[PDB]
Amino acid sequence: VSFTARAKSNVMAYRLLAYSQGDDIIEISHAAENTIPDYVAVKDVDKGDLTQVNMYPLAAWQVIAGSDIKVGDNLTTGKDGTAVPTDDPSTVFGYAVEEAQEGQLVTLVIS
Amino acid sequence: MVSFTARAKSNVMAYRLLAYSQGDDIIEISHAAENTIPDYVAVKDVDKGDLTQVNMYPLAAWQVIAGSDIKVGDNLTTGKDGTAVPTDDPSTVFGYAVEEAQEGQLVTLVIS
Amino acid sequence: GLLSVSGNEDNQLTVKATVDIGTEDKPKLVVGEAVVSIRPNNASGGAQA
Amino acid sequence: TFNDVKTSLGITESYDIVNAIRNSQGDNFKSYVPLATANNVAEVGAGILINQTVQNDFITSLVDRIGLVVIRQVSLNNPLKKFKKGQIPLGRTIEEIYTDITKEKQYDAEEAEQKVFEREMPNVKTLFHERNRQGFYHQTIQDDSLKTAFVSWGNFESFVSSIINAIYNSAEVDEYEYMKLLVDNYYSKGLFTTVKIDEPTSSTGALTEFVKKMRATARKLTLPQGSRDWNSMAVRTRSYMEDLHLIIDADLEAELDVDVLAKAFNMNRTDFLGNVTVIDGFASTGLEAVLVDKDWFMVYDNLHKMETVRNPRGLYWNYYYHVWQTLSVSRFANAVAFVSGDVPAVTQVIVSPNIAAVKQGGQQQFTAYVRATNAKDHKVVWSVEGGSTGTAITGDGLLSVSGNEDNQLTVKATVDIGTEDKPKLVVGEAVVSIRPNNASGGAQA
Amino acid sequence: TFNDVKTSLGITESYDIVNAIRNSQGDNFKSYVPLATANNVAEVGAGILINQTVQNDFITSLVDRIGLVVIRQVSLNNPLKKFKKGQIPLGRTIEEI
Amino acid sequence: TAFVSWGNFESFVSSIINAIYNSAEVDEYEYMKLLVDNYYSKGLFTTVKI
Amino acid sequence: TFNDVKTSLGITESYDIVNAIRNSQGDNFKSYVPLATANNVAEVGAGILINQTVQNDFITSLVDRIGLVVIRQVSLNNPLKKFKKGQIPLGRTIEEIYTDITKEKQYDAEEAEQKVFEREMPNVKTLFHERNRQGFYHQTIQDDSLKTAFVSWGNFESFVSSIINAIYNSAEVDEYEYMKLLVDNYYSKGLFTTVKIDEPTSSTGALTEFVKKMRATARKLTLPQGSRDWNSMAVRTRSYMEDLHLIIDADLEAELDVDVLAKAFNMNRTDFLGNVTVIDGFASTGLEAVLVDKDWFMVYDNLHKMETVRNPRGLYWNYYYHVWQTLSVSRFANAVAFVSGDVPAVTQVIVSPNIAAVKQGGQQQFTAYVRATNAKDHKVVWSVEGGSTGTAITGDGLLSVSGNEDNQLTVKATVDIGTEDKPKLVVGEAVVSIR
Amino acid sequence: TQVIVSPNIAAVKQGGQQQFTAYVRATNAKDHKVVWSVEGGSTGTAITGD
Repeated sequence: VSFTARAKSNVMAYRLLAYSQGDDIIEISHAAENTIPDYVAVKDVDKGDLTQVNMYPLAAWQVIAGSDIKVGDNLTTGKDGTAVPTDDPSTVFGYAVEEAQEGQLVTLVIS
Repeated sequence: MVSFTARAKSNVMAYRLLAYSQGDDIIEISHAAENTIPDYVAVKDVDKGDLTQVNMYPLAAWQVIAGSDIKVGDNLTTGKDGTAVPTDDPSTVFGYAVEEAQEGQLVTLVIS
Repeated sequence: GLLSVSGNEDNQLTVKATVDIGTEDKPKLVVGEAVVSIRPNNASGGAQA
Repeated sequence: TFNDVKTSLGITESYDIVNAIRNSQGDNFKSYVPLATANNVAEVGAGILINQTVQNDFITSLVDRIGLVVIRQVSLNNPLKKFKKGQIPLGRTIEEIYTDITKEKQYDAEEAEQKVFEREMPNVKTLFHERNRQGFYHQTIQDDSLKTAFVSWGNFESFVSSIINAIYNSAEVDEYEYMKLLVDNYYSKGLFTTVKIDEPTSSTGALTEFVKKMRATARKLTLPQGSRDWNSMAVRTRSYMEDLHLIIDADLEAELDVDVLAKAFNMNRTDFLGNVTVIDGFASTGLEAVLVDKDWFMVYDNLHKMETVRNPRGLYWNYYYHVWQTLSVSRFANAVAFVSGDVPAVTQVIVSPNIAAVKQGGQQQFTAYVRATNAKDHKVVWSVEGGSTGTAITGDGLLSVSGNEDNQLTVKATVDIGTEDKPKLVVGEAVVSIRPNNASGGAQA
Repeated sequence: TFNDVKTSLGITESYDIVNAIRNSQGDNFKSYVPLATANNVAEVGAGILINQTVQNDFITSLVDRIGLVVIRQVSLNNPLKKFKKGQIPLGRTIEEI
Repeated sequence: TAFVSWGNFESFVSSIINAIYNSAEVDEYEYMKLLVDNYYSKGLFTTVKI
Repeated sequence: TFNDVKTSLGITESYDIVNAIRNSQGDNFKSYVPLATANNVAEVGAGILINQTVQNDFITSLVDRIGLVVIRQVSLNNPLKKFKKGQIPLGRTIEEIYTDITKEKQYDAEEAEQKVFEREMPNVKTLFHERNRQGFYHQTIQDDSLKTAFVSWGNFESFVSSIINAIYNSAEVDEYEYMKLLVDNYYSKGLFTTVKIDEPTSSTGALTEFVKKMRATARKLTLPQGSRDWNSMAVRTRSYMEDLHLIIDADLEAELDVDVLAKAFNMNRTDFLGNVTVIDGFASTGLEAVLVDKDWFMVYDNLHKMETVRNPRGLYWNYYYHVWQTLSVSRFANAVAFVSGDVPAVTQVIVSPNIAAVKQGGQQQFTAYVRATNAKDHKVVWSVEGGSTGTAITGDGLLSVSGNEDNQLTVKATVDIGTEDKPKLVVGEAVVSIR
Repeated sequence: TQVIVSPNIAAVKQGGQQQFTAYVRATNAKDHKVVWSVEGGSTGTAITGD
């Protein structure tokens, strides 16, 4: 299924997103650093632009890497919605099954 | 989906949040207790001694009875009788509203 | 506005769409109604996920 | 099946009409007193939604049967089907061609000794349209399941055709809103020649000024001499009075016909403001109304097929009606917006020739056409952006190509509006393809 | 003979209509939400100013051709041509008595 | 080399010829408009002051 | 759509013909210096892959159109079609039954005393051909969207025609590819009678040495004496000069016409006597020619039907041309391979009865035929599976006692290199049943 | 002398795939491995080797 989201502030593709609420429609912005994100952008979305959130429960995501990620590394939110390695449970939202440099997309399995 | 047999043990009502327990060689189900995270959602009335089934599937969203007025984006938890109510305590949040609901109306929810 | 029907619903419903206008201590309820006939499926429901 | 449904399903009564006729003591219901079966008409005269079954009065065991079955044939035309052009079977692209006028050239029989073969190029501007809409409509008719609602093949086949008509209606609903989008498109692009007004609903008089600015504009469009002032290409063209259409909101046209007394007795005239095509409001926030030409809508049809499928397992059909259309507008063909509230001072800079093949070392006169809403003169900064080889333009728009350019350069005509703190650089733009010449030179004098 | 050219050439987009229908939640663009091919109509529905080759949507190596060429025939008139008199073949002066 | 039909190749030539005929309408408007401004300049219009 | 594409898109130039005509002192381009439009021609001379929009020269606003559209209709055939046999509408397998000759027995009226009712079965051999190829060609024609790319109904129907003819030119190509697979399959199984010859294009005398090995062997095939050699199954068959076909390639064709068939005074004294089907070439690493019988190819048709359908939601027809086909070879008919390079010393070993039926305690003799590309490679070693400790193969004779397993007779020839004799060997097998 | 890439005129949807088929025109019998590469790309876009 899917639902309407109103964005919040300059969403970039492949970045980790988080939801909020304001006037009514759920607001979407880049997820804060060191936590668990809610959604992955598939395309760029302007600040106040309405769009859809495609809830097709995925077991794995394709997310832009914020730093050097190795295979099996536990991942959390980094800066600007990027994904980074973490050694602190609770910030973990998944783990990499691929190796990635920086700014490259990395496949990760959500857990 | 993956279906399995489960027995109600306390008058299961449709669109209510459900919990389960280990019973007499069978999973027994009932309305989820207040202020927690439910496991299953009813979609049929099943009385206290009635035997039914559960259809397993990672559903994106559930449609349940609102235990109170709900605003879009509200984090929800169990309430009285297995209904869904607004909250703010993360540990009891099982999903959130994507649509408005008045008490007694269905509210679509997205699992987290 | 999306009715979702239980897997063992067996009687005649009525949806209601209520616009509350008027006084806080006199709720003037304007209610539009529709009628739903529940027809069986014989599917194995129960619980999900 | 159903039960327990009364005649009051969804009905929120303001007063019970049957007490009022009963309790009528010289009241205003007193003419409903001599009616014999008054209490029966009040019960089910509003229609019945759910069809309760009714026993017969004389013989209770018999059931009173459904007599006539009326199938409604209500059709939904496009208001703008009269602006749609022909059909295009093959191809995709449409090409417009408009050949403009030229200058006058005094007869001089001494200058004619050498200026035979003088090479004046005609002033043709072209404009391209392609297919845009490509969509289908979809009904399933279960034929065998609908044979139980219908006892005669007249009423059965009439109902089948009323599902085909709902497909045909669904086309001219969406063709409306597509053609309604093109007005919302063209004004959002800034290609309308806007006419600033005050908000007409704010006062009478402000209405009366708005009918002045429409009656004056309408005669200016249909001047036979034509003008370069009212289209977004700024060629010299006219319109006709019968082919001029005032697309206006229903609420706004209601105000003018009652308050502005001159327009009142000029309804059923096709020539006071052209043909008023009342639609509902525009999605653009300021656009009050629009005068427009018949040749404005370059709306063409490409495909009208109703291909069909039959499911044997389901015992039904699928009716798939495809509508493919070119839905674009002509940047020729005079078109005027009427915009209330805040406008920019200058809405468009139309640069003549917007397309140029200019030789290395050659020249080309460009002209800007500043479409301002106020009555003010505005300075055109001509520029050459792009290119790599030092080509420059003069302050009036004569391009001078630098002899070995070999790079495509585009020519901009900037009209800064607003203040210097927020310079609102309304820019029109031409393009130039640089042709080689193999010429010598490099310095002059 | 042109290289890279846009469809927005002399276009001063006071607002973007694509982002207006996309970000619409009942603010007057609610009539365009059930409109199917809205983005492709508003893209090139202002009459592309400089032509660019469009490849065919099914077999990509083919060129979608120019189908119809509409040569406009606006006939400008002199509104005072009803005030013209006859034609004088020979001579120069008119004597009005 | 910009047409595939003679019926459209002829119709563009006629649009170039009728563009010349359209030019003789635009100027003739202006000269007959000038005769008004000549006559008011030379003062031979019977003037009503408004 | 295709924004910034050069005209020299997929082009690796060797020299710039613009500059070489321009540098006119190079005394080979001097005849192009008179040409006043040499730069315009040598730009779009090879053609344009991308169709940039060309503006009109006189009025820049106009666009130079397409004048003429040419559909390039091609019809390509199958060279090996004359080897097909027929069609088999009903039924699946093909059984082919051969009856070999017997062994002469000495007169011996002493031992004719007790053998009057001795039963002696013929050397009847069979092999089976199931239906192999079962495939279909898929072509979607999305016809209402192809109206945009044409402005006439003549070019439009001529283009739907060529898509349908493109579906038939696949059934002529892939049918040809499987039939050269049946030669590379057969050579990969080790089932040809391999003949050693150098590459004929090596020194032009090895071409002459190659024709000597083609007109020897093509005589050796059609001797009325017959032969146990020159085929798998090792039967004594003979063949006919008319029923011989040769395959060579277009390389041996032209070299023979230039180097041999033109110098020769009598062309019939050096004509590869057989029929020659000139083909592309074989995918095996050394296999140059294949000399073969007519009835070697067992290629039979089973189904050729076109099925169409229309999707009314996507406005397209969808053409399913089915081709079902029996594609096998016949081991009874002769087959010679003409192979350069290194070959194995023994190609295969043929165990002369392929299936037997022996009682508990019966007696079958088994026989080996070594193929032997060299002058001598011998010493068949005989073994048997089936794990019962009274059974024994010995030289030729099989003991086969009251053990009741489906045993198989595994023979061996040791093509080997020194201490590489642990892997290096060539076997042949038979299957022996009980009772 | 030439490396002919077979779908020269490719129109691929976002997230889609096209197979590319390089026909190297060699003037000998030597084999030459084709190295595939994408120019004009972003993150997420490459050719997988063959």
